Amino acid sequence: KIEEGKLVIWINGDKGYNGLAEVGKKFEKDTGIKVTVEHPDKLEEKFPQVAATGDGPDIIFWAHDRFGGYAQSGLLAEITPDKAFQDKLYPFTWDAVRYNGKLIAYPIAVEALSLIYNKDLLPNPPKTWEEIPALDKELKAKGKSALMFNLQEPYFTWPLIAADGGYAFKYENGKYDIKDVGVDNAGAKAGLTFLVDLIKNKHMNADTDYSIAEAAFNKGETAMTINGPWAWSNIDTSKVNYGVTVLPTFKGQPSKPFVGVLSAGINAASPNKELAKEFLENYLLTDEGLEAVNKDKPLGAVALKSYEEELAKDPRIAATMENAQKGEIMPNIPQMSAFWYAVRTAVINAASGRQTVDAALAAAQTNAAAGSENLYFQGMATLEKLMKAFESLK
Amino acid sequence: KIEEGKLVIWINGDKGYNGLAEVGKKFEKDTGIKVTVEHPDKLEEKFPQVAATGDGPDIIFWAHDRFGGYAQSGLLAEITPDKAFQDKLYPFTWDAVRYNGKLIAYPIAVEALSLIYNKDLLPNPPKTWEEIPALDKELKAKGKSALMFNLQEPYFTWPLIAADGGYAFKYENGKYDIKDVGVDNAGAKAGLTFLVDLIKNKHMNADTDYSIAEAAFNKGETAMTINGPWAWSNIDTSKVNYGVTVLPTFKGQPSKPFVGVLSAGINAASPNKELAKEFLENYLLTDEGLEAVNKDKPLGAVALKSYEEELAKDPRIAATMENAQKGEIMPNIPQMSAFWYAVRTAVINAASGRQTVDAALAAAQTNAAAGSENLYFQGMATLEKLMKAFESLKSF
Amino acid sequence: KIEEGKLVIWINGDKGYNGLAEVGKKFEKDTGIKVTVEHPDKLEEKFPQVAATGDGPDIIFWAHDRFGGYAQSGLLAEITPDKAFQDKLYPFTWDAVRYNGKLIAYPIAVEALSLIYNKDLLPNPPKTWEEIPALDKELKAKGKSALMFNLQEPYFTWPLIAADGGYAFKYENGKYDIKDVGVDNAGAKAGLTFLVDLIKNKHMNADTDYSIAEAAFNKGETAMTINGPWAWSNIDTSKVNYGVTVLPTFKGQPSKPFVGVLSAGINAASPNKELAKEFLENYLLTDEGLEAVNKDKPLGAVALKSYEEELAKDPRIAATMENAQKGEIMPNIPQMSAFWYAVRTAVINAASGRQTVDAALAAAQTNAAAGSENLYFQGMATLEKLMKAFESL
Amino acid sequence: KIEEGKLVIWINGDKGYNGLAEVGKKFEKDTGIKVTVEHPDKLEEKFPQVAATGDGPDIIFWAHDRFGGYAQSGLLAEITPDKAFQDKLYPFTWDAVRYNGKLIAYPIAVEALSLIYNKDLLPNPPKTWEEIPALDKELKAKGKSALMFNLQEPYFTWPLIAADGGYAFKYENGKYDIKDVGVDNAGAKAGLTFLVDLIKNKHMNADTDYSIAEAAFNKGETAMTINGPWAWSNIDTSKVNYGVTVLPTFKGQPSKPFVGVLSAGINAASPNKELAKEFLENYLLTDEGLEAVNKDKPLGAVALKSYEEELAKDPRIAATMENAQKGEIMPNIPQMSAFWYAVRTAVINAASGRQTVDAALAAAQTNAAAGSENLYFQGMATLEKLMKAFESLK
Amino acid sequence: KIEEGKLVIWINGDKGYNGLAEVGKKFEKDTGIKVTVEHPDKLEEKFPQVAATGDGPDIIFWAHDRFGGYAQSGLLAEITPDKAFQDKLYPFTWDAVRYNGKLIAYPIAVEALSLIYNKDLLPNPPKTWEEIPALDKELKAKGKSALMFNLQEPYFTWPLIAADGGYAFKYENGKYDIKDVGVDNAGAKAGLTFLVDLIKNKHMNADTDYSIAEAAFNKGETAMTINGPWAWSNIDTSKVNYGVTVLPTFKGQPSKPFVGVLSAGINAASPNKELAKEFLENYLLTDEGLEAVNKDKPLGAVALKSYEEELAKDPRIAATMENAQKGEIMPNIPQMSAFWYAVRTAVINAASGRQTVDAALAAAQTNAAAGSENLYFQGMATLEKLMKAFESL
Ligand SMILES: [Zn+2]
Repeated sequence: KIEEGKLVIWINGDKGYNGLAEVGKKFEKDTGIKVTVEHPDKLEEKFPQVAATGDGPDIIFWAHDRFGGYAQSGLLAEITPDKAFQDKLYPFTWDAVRYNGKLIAYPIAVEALSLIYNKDLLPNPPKTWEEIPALDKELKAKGKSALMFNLQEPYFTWPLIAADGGYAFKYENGKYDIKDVGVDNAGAKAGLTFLVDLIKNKHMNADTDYSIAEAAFNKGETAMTINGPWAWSNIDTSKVNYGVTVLPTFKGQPSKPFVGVLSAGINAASPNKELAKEFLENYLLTDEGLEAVNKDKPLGAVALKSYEEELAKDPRIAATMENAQKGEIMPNIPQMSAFWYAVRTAVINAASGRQTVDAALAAAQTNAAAGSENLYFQGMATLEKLMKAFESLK
Repeated sequence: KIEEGKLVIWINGDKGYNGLAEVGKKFEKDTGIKVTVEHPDKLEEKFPQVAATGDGPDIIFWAHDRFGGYAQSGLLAEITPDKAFQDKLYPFTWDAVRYNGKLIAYPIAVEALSLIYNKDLLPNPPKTWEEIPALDKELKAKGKSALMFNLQEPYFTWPLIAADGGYAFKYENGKYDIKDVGVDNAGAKAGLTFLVDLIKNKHMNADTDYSIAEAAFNKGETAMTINGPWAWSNIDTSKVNYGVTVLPTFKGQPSKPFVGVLSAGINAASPNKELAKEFLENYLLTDEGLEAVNKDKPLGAVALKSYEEELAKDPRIAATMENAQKGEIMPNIPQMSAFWYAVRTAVINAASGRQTVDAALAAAQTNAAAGSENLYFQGMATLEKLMKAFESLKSF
Repeated sequence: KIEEGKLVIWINGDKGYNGLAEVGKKFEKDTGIKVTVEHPDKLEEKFPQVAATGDGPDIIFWAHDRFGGYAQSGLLAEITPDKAFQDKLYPFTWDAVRYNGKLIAYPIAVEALSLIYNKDLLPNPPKTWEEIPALDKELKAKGKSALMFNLQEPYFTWPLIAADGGYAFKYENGKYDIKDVGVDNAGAKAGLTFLVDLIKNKHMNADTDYSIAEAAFNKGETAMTINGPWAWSNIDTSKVNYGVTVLPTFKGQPSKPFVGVLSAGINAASPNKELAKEFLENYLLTDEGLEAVNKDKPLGAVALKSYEEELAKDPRIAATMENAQKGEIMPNIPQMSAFWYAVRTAVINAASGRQTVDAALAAAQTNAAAGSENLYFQGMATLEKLMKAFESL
Repeated sequence: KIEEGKLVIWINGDKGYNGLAEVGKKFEKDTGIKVTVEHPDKLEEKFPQVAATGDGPDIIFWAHDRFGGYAQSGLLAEITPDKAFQDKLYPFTWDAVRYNGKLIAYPIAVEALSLIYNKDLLPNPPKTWEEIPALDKELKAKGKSALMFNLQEPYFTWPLIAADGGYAFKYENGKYDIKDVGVDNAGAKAGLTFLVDLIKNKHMNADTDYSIAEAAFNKGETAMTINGPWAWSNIDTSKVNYGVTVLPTFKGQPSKPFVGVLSAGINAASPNKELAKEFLENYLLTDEGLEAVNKDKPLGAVALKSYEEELAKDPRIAATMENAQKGEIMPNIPQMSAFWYAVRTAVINAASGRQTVDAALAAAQTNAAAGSENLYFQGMATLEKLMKAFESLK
Repeated sequence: KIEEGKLVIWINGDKGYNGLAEVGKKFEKDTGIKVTVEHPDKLEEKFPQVAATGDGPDIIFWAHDRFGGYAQSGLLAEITPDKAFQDKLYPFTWDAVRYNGKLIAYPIAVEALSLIYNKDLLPNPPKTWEEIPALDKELKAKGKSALMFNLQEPYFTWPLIAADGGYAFKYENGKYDIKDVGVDNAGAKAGLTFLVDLIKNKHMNADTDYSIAEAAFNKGETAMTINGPWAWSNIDTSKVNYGVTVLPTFKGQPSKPFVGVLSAGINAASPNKELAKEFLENYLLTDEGLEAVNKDKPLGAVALKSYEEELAKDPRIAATMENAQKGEIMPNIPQMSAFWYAVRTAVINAASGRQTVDAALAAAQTNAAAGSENLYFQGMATLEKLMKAFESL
């Protein structure tokens, strides 16, 4: 059961939800429709259950990555945006909310990796990876390091790898093709061989995790770390003279990071899909609205072009955008699980020297392409051995 | 092995099998060639085992859907009917007897669903789904129901779902494309939401199965059921005044049931495939032949144009045809196993309301469709039910 | 939770339930306490679910064989009859309502196999199996047969097999030992070898079913069958001149058939256990009570000595008793599945002659003694093989 | 094969392990013999693998419950203390270190459940279970509770159940007999029926787990919890006036809890079984020794009579002892696995009321007790849960 | 395949079957009863198939170890030799042919493991294991080994292990108790720790199989192998000066090898059990009989006292006897399957050093018991692994 004529809205308890509620009152003051905004426990896992049985909210607010899983289950309602409203948003945001060539959510905000540098230590930062080795040995003259970032998690390593040629799955007709993987590409191999070289030349350490990488930059012992908006107010706490800016270009081409787009989805189970649209298109996603939310707790960069330009007076925002603008969107398909697990190993084995670059990426290429093929075989094969125990038994 | 000169046939003990043996003598009385007819028990499951070893009959008679299973194993022999003989039969039947664009069997009968009505209680039948709520409340006012039919088996429910645009697999040129499924499309969603509406309005009950649905119409307690030829002579047993006709049009579009062709294919292990052809082409599949079989136990509709037109003076036959003619041909491919199992569940969850319509059809679309991109979801779907089996042991 | 002060009582819809309800009125009009007697659907399978959860009836009427399964689960109340009330019932019936040396139900009726004979064809019945060959060939000269019974089900064949010394499990000091099986034994081998001889000499057929056995006697084509009280009402209908009497003795030892003891068990979930006892001991199990129930639908012979002596003027009762009195009580322990499964085959294979006597009984000995031992291995073996499959994921 | 002359010890990293190394120095200062005392992680699981292959320590320190598993594998050496040294220890400890009528290990510490009460809220402790209803409704006068303890785990509930007559297995001579189980006895049924009554009457709550029970007493919300020594350092931290005392007596008879004896067993693969004995008998297990270890991290009550009477000047020790002394010693044999599994369920089902008391204890009796007549029923029980697994797939 | 009057015998075509046929004619020429003696393919596995159907031979000749499996299935006939005729055979041979204190077959040939020595290389062989390391070094200086035998099969290793205190299952009054095992005891531990030491000191090698062990002794490259009668005529082939003698004493106690007694029992389906007895008691088991069979193909040692002493003038027979006499009889019970499998592993793990002695024999002890309590324990192992399994996934 979901009542007609009142918008019920779910959104994460750390986001500008009170800022959204203020757009809720302005909505009631114009059309007399009551808006209710809640941050209930594990709302991302709760939504699936209540959305299937016809219950839950009208509008749902979460990372685009989960909305693939919803859209799959048929739990999201398609959106019908006029030509005008798509021009009001950045065009790459729409590529983040397309499931089987259909728009399924309104995009809100953008969250991508950036290169953070200690302005004191490095007044003019490097625009290319290639130059960072040169810069490292200069800073070893003061016993400091040029860069340290989390090497273990491939979320961080991938931006470099992708630059020349690397991709996870290929986007075709507005849908990812799970056969077509870019782990063994010329540029992906080339990228990792460069990153391995940095570790083997001792310009970086294989042990560098998030804990060490942020710690080292924040205590000024390294000149640069890689981390997006979430890590910023830990560097404010250390009061380090810091700038956030574009990631360095490998083989001249920009680093392609992965993006966590905040999106507004409409419940397929809502009767109030028209009000939801009216609200979202013409109240929330305007300079007045996003401001109200942003001012409660900031969104990083935003989907609305007009207001992004105003937020982009802050260069840390304008960098996080330009990096997301140059990067690829996080695939919402669940074959990513297999992709991560393999690439995580390939970095670690190339780091330790358990395998060569080309040898490790080859294992991942096979493990990632055939992750769809792997799970089904483990499934069907265990059911065949289940049937072989019981059918005999009687 | 199989004796040279002598034809041996298997056919089910519900069919006019002695009547068919009489057509076997008509072959012996014209060319001196001997025919044996057997009604062996579980002949459809026996056939695979004896047909692989080289043994069994020359001719087998069974539903085309099972001949997919045989054709795969290579135990049916390809057929060469002249272009003329294809014009002698209805052309849509031939689309039910082809496997990977090659013919394996001669089609005989067509068994499709119809909408049957208690003509006392409603003399002139409803020609849309649209008006069923209106008609239901008319009958409830003195203690009858408009419609009641088996909701559990999707063979019955699917006709409505398919109407506006639903399909199982996309048939192109020669055969079905196993990636392209039509379970989540606009018309399939629309169809089910209408069937859900009937249950949520209390115009019909989610529990209504074959046992209750046939029982209640035969006792006159409801006006209309949906049922094929098999349930005719059980309405004769109750002797309730019944008329059988075309299914009602949803969204102006025809209702589309699945087409159950009784088919005659030929053992690859036969030396006597030419006699088989001679017999089948120019004895069984002739107005004289089918009549002899029909008169032992009736055939419903038939593939042979000339004799269907004679049987179709009976409007109940002519209806069962017109509904098969407007419906979609029953897939012989083994992705139907997945298609049935999932759609069966999606109906039941949409019926109870434990899932929504859209949520259930989405699960079926994923569970039925057999593309590369589905694989991870069918993978995750089996492991999520598997680990729920391991849980049950431990807490006991 | 089962409301206090009031007895709810459950019994099979074919038994004298209205006759019991009248004992219910006599209870209400003497102590002011309401008796509720029901014919609930599948009451034997309903009881386990409701009785474990604390709901259901106070007092329950069923074959003793299921009350083993209940008593094990702890769903029955232990009962305390004075020494006098134990003498009021036949003493062998008490051995049928004992689980792990504890009494768990009151024994009511007795239901045992008897030798039914066509007085027309056989005016005086045979006292030994041994003499049936002599009698048989005389009656083949008349175009008839001396004996036919269901040979498939070992419930029928077993009484003969047991005679000289065969047993399923040994009942010792008021507890069954599942180690001690008597399927391969001097008397069990001897018994079957005699039954095999009858089939090998063509004095019987291996295919003889219940369907054929009843048919043949009731249409007079055979002179004797073995069958308990339930098959009486089909012999009356064909109006055949029939007498029922004690089973023939092999080597001078009694044929030992099996017994279906009707019992009254009390829910451990009852608060009204005192009234239950009061009712059952001093209303139902009295000449007045059982009569009322007996008159609604008859019970064959009965556990209450006093009223059995009145019922026993009917010789069909007095036979069914004397045969139960001389026979073995049905084990309530669930290792019996293994006993049946093996012995069922061993009869059939010895009958057809696919196995010899001693060879078949030996297979059953190993299958029956270690059927108890097998089930746990088949269980643990599938769980260890399941865990090896799930590990792979 | 472990080096001759040098004693090498394992012990859990929570115990007075440096204090034990100090006994290692006093041993080296008396016979010149070198001592290694080590706290390797998961040493209870590590020992099985390394001890079979001939590797690992000479001496191992753990709860006797695991030493059944070791003794089975033949990994412990049989030990010969003179009649005098057996009199130096409490005699009931020896029945905790006896496997197939053979001594395997020297007993050290005792860890038993006790009734700890908030002397502020309840100056005098209750001496009977019977009294708990009376005292419960008294304490609702300030909205307080009489008792809260973990009702899920049968280590806690068993003390009451056993009191009138319940036992797991019967001890006759040196041997526990796995035929004779006491889960369905008059006293075991009576015990649980009383514990059920407390929940039925709402004098206690079915939800009560360790997390809530310890939390609530630490916040002074209730008058008494049940707990062994480990929870003492949590009640000091919250600053609650607590006394430890004897467990309350059901039907007049003692609450009989299970005894968690810390013991030193000696590797059968050690050549230094002579040094091991010399050390343990006449250094560690003397007033001077245990004190040294106790002073690093306290040992609770102890097996050595001599030192226990000095430790027992602390009444909380002397109570914890008295509860072990009046309780039953923790069975080392592996039918306990079955015993726990069933009794865990039977409590929970009798607590919720989904089975009756008698119905649940009967299920556990059948599921646990023996393997001659019971075999068919535990067999039927596993096939019925197996068939419940195949059911789920559909 | 069984006829009345005519005796049909099955025996393996490695044994003196023609020598038995000569006893067949002497039987026909004295009591007029014709013998057929056959060498059927796979007759040990064939017998169960056609002995269950009532057919087969009347009399069958095989190792006593298999007759447990038959007797279980009920396929063997009981034998009644008078008290007098038991004195004619060595009494431990009768202890090989007993199912639940009832005799099933007549024992004919004794077969045990023996210590064979290269007479040239060691004229007087050692009477203790203890001295083998010392004696090995004496031969190592002349580029030879003291001892080599198949270490894979525990049939060979067991003689040493058993000596001090090892047994498989406890024989009490003519019955094996399958719970009571002697694998994890003082003398078994002591035995293996000695044999492990031989491998660890490199006085012997773990890789030694039968193929290598026979090869090495027969080519004279080692001074001693252990092997029974079957391996004699292969040592003749490259005839080294070789002698067979008693096994060495561990801790002063005899080595106890396993004894594979040739035995002759009776089809339960035979009518000719009395002729069978007549033949076996008073024709085959006489000096005249065994000689005739022995002369076709030698049987090594024999059960018949008088003729064994005449065969025993050959010391190689008299050794094979004395070794069987000091050894323990092979159990006919099929729980041996489990016992062997475990001891096979315990050798391998003690050989490699993957387990210690005590660790390995403990695993075997638990693997070897198979009874009421032991099945329950491997059941306990599955429930303990189940509880760990759900938490992990
Ligand atoms: Zn009308």
